[PDB]
Amino acid sequence: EHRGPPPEYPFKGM
Amino acid sequence: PHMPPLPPGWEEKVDNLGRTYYVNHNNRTTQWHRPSL
Repeated sequence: EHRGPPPEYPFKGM
Repeated sequence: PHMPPLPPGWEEKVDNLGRTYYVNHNNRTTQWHRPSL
């Protein structure tokens, strides 16, 4: 396990 | 052992703490676990 979820998807790329 | 290839649509990235994670550009999602074919 990891601290937190991973970074959010790079939505600005949409 | 070696790393099997990533499936289409997926990218491997490293976050600002040096942690590897995976980006699914078909789903617009991210996850820790490496995806498999």
